[PDB]
Amino acid sequence: KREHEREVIQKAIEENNNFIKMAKEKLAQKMESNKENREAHLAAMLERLQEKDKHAEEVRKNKELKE
Amino acid sequence: MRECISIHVGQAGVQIGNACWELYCLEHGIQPDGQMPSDKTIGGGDDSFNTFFSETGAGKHVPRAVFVDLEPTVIDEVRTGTYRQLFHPEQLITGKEDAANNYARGHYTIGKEIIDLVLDRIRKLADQCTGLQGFLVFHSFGGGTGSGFTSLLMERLSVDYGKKSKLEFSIYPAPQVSTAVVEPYNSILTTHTTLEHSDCAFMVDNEAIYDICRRNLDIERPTYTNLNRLISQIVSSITASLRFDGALNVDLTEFQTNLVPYPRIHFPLATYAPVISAEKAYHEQLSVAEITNACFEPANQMVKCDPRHGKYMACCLLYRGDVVPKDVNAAIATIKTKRSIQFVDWCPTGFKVGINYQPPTVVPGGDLAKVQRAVCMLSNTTAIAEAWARLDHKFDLMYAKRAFVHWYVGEGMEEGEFSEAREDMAALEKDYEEVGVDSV
Amino acid sequence: MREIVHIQAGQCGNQIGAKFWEVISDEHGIDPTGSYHGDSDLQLERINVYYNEATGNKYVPRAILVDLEPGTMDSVRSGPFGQIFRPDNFVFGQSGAGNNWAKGHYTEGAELVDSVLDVVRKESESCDCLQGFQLTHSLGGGTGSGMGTLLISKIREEYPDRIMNTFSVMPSPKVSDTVVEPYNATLSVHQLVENTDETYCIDNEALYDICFRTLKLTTPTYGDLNHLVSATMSGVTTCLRFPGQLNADLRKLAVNMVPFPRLHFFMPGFAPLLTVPELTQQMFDSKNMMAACDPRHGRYLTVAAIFRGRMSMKEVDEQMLNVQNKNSSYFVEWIPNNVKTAVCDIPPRGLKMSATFIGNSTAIQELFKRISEQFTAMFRRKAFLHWYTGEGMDEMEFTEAESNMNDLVSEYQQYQDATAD
Ligand SMILES: COc1cc2cc(c1Cl)N(C)C(=O)C[C@H](OC(=O)[C@@H](C)N(C)C(=O)CCSSC)[C@@]1(C)O[C@H]1[C@H](C)[C@@H]1C[C@@](O)(NC(=O)O1)[C@H](OC)/C=C/C=C(\C)C2
Ligand SMILES: Nc1nc2c(ncn2[C@@H]2O[C@H](COP(=O)(O)OP(=O)(O)OP(=O)(O)O)[C@@H](O)[C@H]2O)c(=O)[nH]1
Ligand SMILES: Nc1nc2c(ncn2[C@@H]2O[C@H](COP(=O)(O)OP(=O)(O)OP(=O)(O)O)[C@@H](O)[C@H]2O)c(=O)[nH]1
Ligand SMILES: [Ca+2]
Ligand SMILES: [Mg+2]
Ligand SMILES: [Mg+2]
Repeated sequence: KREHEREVIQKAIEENNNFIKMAKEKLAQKMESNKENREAHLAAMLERLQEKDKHAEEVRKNKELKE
Repeated sequence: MRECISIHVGQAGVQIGNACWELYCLEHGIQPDGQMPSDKTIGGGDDSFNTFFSETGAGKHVPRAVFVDLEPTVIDEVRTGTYRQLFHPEQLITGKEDAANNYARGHYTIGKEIIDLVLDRIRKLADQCTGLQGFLVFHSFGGGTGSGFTSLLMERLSVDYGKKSKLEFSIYPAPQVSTAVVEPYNSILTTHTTLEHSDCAFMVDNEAIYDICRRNLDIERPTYTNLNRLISQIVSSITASLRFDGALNVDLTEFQTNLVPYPRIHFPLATYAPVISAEKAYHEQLSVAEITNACFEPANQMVKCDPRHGKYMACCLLYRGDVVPKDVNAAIATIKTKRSIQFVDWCPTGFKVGINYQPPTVVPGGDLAKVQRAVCMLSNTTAIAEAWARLDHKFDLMYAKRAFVHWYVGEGMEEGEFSEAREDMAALEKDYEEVGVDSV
Repeated sequence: MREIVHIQAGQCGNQIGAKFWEVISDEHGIDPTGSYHGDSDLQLERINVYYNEATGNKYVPRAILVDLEPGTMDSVRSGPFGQIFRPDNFVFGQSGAGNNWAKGHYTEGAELVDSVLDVVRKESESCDCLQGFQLTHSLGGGTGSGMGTLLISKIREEYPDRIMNTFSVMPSPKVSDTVVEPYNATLSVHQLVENTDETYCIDNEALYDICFRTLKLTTPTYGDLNHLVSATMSGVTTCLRFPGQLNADLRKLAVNMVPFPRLHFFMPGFAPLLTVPELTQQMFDSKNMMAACDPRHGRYLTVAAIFRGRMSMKEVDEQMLNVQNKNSSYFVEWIPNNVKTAVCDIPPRGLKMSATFIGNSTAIQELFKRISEQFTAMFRRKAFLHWYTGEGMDEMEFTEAESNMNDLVSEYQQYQDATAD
């Protein structure tokens, strides 16, 4: 009976720690995944704007190459 | 001991916090500067009101509360309001940019920049507790902060405080006072994320509160001030057992034992009475039987639903004021033989009663009449799932076309989080359906 | 606070821009010297949104004045509230585009743009929390159409996490005899659909019809058209300028108004041109739209409406519910509660009570179809295309801009035919 009493309270601690553990990891996973996605969206946005600058350089260059 | 730390998130939570803490002060005879003449034990004490108020050596009674909002304009009013002396400047936390009605910004983009600070300030309160019982989290479903930041906080609290109890006072959205079209999205996302981390959540349907103010108080167009003053009374009734003591006083945790048959089934329906104007209450004494019978009028519920078309899993009655067990038992006996009250087969049908002889209190210049006795019924009905159903329907209409979804994806979220959350709500609706079915 | 950085480019932009500052400065109760002489504290509650507080309680508009010709610059400085603008924020070239989109976007403007960004940068760096930029310009010209869309792309590079708003004035043969305008518009729309979060479609075709048919003003001056614009711009910014709840900032507005990123072209409305039911029926009427489009030819994705003046909030709520029920077919059912109402106690100047309308209707395509019709008429002949290609442009950029606007129209049509089931 004493042995069982130990196994019960030990199971309570284990499950409690597992919940804290899984919650901590599940959160860190999301914040990491969110950081990658948002950055990749901003990164893509700038890349399309960078392509507009490159396009403008090609326009201005094309002008003087017709004179 | 057994202290309770209140956390007020977003505009709704903050402004309701003002109504609640203003109401608490009047009930405990605490002055706006924090002094409490009736309290002879200076600097500390183990009285009942100490569960919500800490004490300084200068005799100031300080709310065990934290106010958090990602923009300053709402909390700035607290910092310069009537009860500004009541709070230490560190209890009032603000950012510079709100979540813009976006769960993503409140939970990720903007929220992550202040979450560490908030948790530190909460820790400072918790370290003043000799036996912390748990947290009370006030927030809206609709807002970006109330939705996003709350769920982030609830998750972090589960890490920093393990299985320490965490209660919710959630403001269910209504079109009469809605602020955003995407509030259904924010509602589902928060409910999903917070579900595993909440032990008990009291939902407040703004439309329900809106209708009660129009109907019972004759307010043609209720403001947040009108709604909050009514809400604070229900909150006060629920927390009265923690803030006061008495012979027939039953602790909130005991009710919670009966109200939560399964972990996910932790959404009690609140019904308060009497809500009446000073004009009508004059020369009109509402007896125990009248206010108790009023708890079974769906027009008095905090959430719009029909318990008569559902099954009860629990029924608790939290009385306060001039009430004795005799009149209660008589009123209950009459109701049982006249109302559509039916329990599921796997639970007892006995009503659990608690009484706080401390009479109700009203804020100056309020619309609510001052009555000798009041009651708040906390029932666990399957009918509350109707609230989920209405929200989930509005969610599906927009998500089928992926409307406004880009605002969330742009902040880093994925469509998988939307579907994941919706499935959890579908399971929750199914759970409430399953508990109602008769046993084999 | 939450600061907005104003920018006005080109003739049209500076005209309506100046008027915009004349009206709100009167509402917030400040004189052309920059001093406050009002009566209500509500005027200064959110003054920082559009104004910088200087020494001796001097409120300076957070505005940046731009044009490729120094002519209009003297007009503002000489006109009323000319002494209130920051002198250094005046940025002027010596060129003059002459209704060529290429000069403003690639050649002339690309040289002056940097000196503008310096002013934008100096203004922005002093913001407690910059929320975004709002631009006033036309799409029929060269500078406002060309350089205006260049600045947007440039500003979005340094401030990508900020909201980009624009008050774009659409061209109409009823006002401007300029022939090449449908090019500059299409080329501008090609940009605005990609790099702006919300665009108020100010349409001269609509502004002309209103002045002519409703207000009874034959041969209407620009002063007559701008009196509508100023009244409109004052209304759609009320929620930003005074303490409120609904759409109190540029982001929250976009979140409630834009269900899809490309579909961010609103058709504003104003009333009158009374009682609460009268106002409500007028603002939803096609005659009161500042965009030449019939809302009953499509469906409303979203709607924002402001009522100003002392009135019963009960009556307003009942009427706004009444219209949605009587006209339920013109609101998409797959977006529940897509109509939001605001109320400001302080009315505008002159009117005891008014009502401003902001609608994201699929009927906006009627405007983009008008331009597209005028565009293809010129482009099929390559009419005056050599003026563009000479500046280094390509025929493709005209083709891409055309097809991109053709996609926008079809996309507005897609969600118009869409159903719940
Ligand atoms: C064949 O029949 C014609 C002939 C001409 C004009 C037109 C027509 Cl249909 N019309 C009515 C247009 O609209 C042509 C339009 O040019 C404009 O928009 C006008 C109205 N401009 C430029 C003004 O500035 C207003 C009056 S002058 S105020 C001091 C062409 C159609 O496409 C524009 C073109 C892009 C423009 C012409 C030219 O202005 N220089 C440019 O950079 O481009 C150049 O400036 C150096 C302008 C000279 C105008 C010309 C070519 C005479
Ligand atoms: N009952 C009640 N509801 C409120 C109150 N204030 C706001 N709400 C509701 O809250 C919902 C929106 O959430 P908010 O709290 O306003 O927004 P937030 O939490 O500050 O989050 P942000 O979007 O970042 O501003 C709306 O549907 C409102 O009806 C209030 O004082 N009382
Ligand atoms: N509503 C209104 N429209 C205007 C006003 N001024 C010009 N426009 C319109 O603007 C269009 C031409 O663009 P402009 O602004 O004149 O060109 P710009 O910005 O000065 O640049 P330029 O090409 O160098 O002339 C015409 O179709 C006009 O109808 C104005 O004061 N009010
Ligand atoms: Ca004490
Ligand atoms: Mg807020
Ligand atoms: Mg010009």
